[PDB]
Amino acid sequence: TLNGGITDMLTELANFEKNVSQAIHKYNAYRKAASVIAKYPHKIKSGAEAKKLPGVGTKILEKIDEFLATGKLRKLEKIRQDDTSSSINFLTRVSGIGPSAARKFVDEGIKTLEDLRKNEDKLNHHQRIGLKYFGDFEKRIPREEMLQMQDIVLNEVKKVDSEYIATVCGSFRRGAESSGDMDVLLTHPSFTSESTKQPKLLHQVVEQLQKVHFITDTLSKGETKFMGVCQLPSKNDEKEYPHRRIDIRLIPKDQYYCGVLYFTGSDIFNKNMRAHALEKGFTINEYTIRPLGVTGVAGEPLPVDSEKDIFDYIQWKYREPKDRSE
DNA sequence: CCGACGTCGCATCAGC
DNA sequence: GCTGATGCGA
DNA sequence: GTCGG
Ligand SMILES: Nc1ccn([C@H]2C[C@H](O)[C@@H](COP(=O)(O)OP(=O)(O)OP(=O)(O)O)O2)c(=O)n1
Ligand SMILES: Nc1ccn([C@H]2C[C@H](O)[C@@H](COP(=O)(O)O)O2)c(=O)n1
Ligand SMILES: [Cl-]
Ligand SMILES: [Cl-]
Ligand SMILES: [Mg+2]
Ligand SMILES: [Mg+2]
Ligand code: NA
Ligand code: NA
Ligand code: NA
Repeated sequence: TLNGGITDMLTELANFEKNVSQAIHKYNAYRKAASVIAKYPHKIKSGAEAKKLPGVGTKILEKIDEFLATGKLRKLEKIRQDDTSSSINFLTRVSGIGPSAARKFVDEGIKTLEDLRKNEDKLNHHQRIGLKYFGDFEKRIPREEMLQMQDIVLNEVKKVDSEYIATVCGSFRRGAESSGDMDVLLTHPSFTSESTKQPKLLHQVVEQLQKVHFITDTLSKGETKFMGVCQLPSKNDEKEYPHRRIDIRLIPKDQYYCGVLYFTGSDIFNKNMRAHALEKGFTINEYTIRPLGVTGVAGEPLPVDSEKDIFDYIQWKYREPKDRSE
């Protein structure tokens, strides 16, 4: 990519601020700047050129000038040398280990993959599965495998109840040639914003996917959100496929458009779009778009009959999913 | 300057 | 048990 | 760390 050196540097700084500094707004700020630079269609020649972009300020402009001149950032070169920062950054790569647990583990002398495997009984369930599949979860999924997985989930969901609709969202719906995981939005006419006429709607689907050995593990599970692990079947004498992360979100059927907007993302796109809604006097979540009175209090949900209706309310031209990869 | 920064589901814990 | 943070995640 | 009133 045109400015990959810069965007990698800013991403590394973002991860430092999240995992080590525990400064979520600096993390979001660095990621917003990396994102706007990533889509900028010129090779950046100076910090001042970058500072014209929204989300790039004085400090990041100075880092860009240092990086352009020397190929590196002294602030990062030092962070890379700090053992405590290095340990925390590694531990947070395990699903279920966040910044707080990573610093506590380091305090307790658990700092390496070997240390984690020796101390399984100090991990909660989520973290224990994250460790089991540590290597697998850092591999990406070719779109060809995403298509095979789509076929399994959609056909198995149909076998439970033909009135279910499952929609693969996330980076897949944005047309990516590879995905970090699989994200599945689920609806059923029994579950609306007005009533739940049938229990176990998510459970029935998860159970079926476990029974055909597609879902292999569970990280967390409630009435509307499943977070877990899945795996494609391999043929005779084939090496097994990597285990993959899968998220399933059951959304009230009448709120599908807000749900699919949320679950298509990207995460940075949603933050930018929701922030723009706020400036326009609206609030968006995965269920509704609601006005804000002078109150600052959300009003009643507005009618939504398409994804584009949501963009229209906030005076944005419609963006196809493939153009939301921020 | 300085308050705001997207929004919410599930797991875990503390305090009653 | 319930409720309200807090952590971690989408 | 950046933005906007
Ligand atoms: N902090 C976050 C994280 C995620 N999401 C949303 C939008 C995402 O696109 C979606 C799925 O989360 P993923 O982490 O799976 O992100 P992607 O599917 O977009 O990318 P990847 O290829 O890494 O899975 O849920 C969000 O709104 N806010
Ligand atoms: N998971 C899904 C996907 C689509 N739908 C509905 C919402 C729309 O009325 C209709 C249009 O589908 P599509 O967006 O795939 O064109 O399908 C649903 O209820 N649940
Ligand atoms: Cl909707
Ligand atoms: Cl709502
Ligand atoms: Mg995904
Ligand atoms: Mg603002
Ligand atoms: Na700027
Ligand atoms: Na983690
Ligand atoms: Na996901």
